[PDB]
Amino acid sequence: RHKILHRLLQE
Amino acid sequence: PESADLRALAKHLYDSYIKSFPLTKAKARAILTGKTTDKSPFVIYDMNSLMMGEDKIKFKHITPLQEQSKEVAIRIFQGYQFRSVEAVQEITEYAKSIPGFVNLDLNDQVTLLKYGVHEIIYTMLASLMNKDGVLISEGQGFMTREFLKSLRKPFGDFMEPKFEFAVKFNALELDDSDLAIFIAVIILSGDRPGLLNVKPIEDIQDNLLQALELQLKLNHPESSQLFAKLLQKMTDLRQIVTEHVQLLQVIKKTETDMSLHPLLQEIYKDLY
Repeated sequence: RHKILHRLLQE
Repeated sequence: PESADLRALAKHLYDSYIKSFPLTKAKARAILTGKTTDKSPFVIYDMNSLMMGEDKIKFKHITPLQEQSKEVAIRIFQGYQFRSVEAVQEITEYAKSIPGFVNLDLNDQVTLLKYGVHEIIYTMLASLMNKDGVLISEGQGFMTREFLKSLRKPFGDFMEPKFEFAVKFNALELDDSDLAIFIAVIILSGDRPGLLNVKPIEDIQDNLLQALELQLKLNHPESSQLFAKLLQKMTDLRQIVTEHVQLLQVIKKTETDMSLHPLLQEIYKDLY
């Protein structure tokens, strides 16, 4: 659930 | 005073805005007025100019139009998807620079972005727009309003509502320093559906709103109450988003000759 958004944020 | 802390917040956001976004309102306005000495933007006003401009626009995707099956309307829509995705990434980096934003519940960080990003895209798009058309591809394209209308339905309907909002919003004559705080206020909206912990979001937005009020008083001492008009525009932005999600609803149905970029799928899943 919101994999890419988590990745962009956890960057 | 405390107003010093508010100036510090405005300057920090400005610095982070300039760093996060490649094309500022100041540079965009210069380009739209030829008041720059840069190579002018390639004007896309019809199917032919699009083909000629395909390269400089970076709408190229996998293969050029003439050697791909996909029609012009689908190719423009796909081009604008790659620009959106990059916008979402630029806005996400800006958000992380907002003091207190990374200390929020990660699920709430996702929700704020999920509902925020397109309201910011449309605010920022107005910087790139006039009544005649829009700068694309970091200012090296200019796609006309008439060309975008002329696209066959429902594609001809996607950008017109953003032009109608931009003409109004541009009349407020905000600059980049104003917009840097305004977009932060939009991101930190306490009333997004599915938020777990509204209190620290309203605490941060209270600060940004005070900072925006001070910024508006200082940078427009001739001007008076943008602030109120500017807060009414936040509701206009939600209507543009609602409308736009409906149009994406239509195309998911009426066209199976295309799919949506995964990030845009994440964002639009369970949205209005």
